[PDB]
Amino acid sequence: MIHQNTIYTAGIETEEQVSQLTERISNMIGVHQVNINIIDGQVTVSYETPANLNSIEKEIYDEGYKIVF
Ligand SMILES: [Ca+2]
Repeated sequence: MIHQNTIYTAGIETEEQVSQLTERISNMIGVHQVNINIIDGQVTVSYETPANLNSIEKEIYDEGYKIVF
């Protein structure tokens, strides 16, 4: 039911970027815990339906970042 993933991003460089993406992901319905590590690009997320990995990842991409799959 609750899923946890570490998403390995690239491109996130500033505190403002981190803040914005954190808020956007966190505010998706079903997304509970979110942490973004600016040094290593790891985005850790705990989430449930209706949120899913794909929709979280889409937000990452929409903000201009990339993901290592
Ligand atoms: Ca750069």
